[PDB]
Amino acid sequence: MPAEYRYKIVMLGDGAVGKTAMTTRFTQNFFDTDYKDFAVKRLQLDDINAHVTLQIWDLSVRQGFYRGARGGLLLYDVTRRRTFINIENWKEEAFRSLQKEIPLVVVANKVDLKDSRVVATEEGEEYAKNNSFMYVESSALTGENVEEAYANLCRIMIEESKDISEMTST
Ligand SMILES: Nc1nc2c(ncn2[C@@H]2O[C@H](COP(=O)(O)OP(=O)(O)OP(O)(O)=S)[C@@H](O)[C@H]2O)c(=O)[nH]1
Ligand SMILES: [Mg+2]
Repeated sequence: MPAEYRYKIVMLGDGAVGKTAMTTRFTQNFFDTDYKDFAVKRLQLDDINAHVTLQIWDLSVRQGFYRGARGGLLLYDVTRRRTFINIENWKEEAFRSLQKEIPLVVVANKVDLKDSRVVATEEGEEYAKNNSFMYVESSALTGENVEEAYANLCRIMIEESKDISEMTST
């Protein structure tokens, strides 16, 4: 029997970066330009025999949005530089609301739009590296690395759960 884990996570980023489309791709495995507080996804991780149930929040209301979150995806649109400049503001808002740091994966979304991309891979890698965040290039449209981004976040939250278990068991 696998180990069981449950986490609330938050989708962060400016308007139209693809927060909803990424969540739809992850939970319902499709994409629709005309697709109209949280989604649920159950995910198995074979390498450690662990089962994760996720609450993926995507939206006073701000404080309830962040409360109880154990992780998040920090998205920007590689075709719009302003959305990349603002990811620091989203990180600060989350950490300030929670009054603590939570793991974040930096997600450079819409990488299928090669002809209109303005934020280079190395820029996102450097920001994530400066914050000890993982970095993922994703496309909700093609599905590229979408499941990987959530899976990597799950593994980090699991290792942090294990860290806390050991701290409480000295
Ligand atoms: N080409 C391409 N288009 C994408 C991708 N992800 C989202 N889009 C498109 O970009 C637009 C915005 O995506 P959306 O999911 O609504 O972002 P959002 O962050 O949820 O936007 P908001 O509701 O917070 S304002 C939509 O038209 C969607 O179809 C992607 O990976 N590749
Ligand atoms: Mg949305």
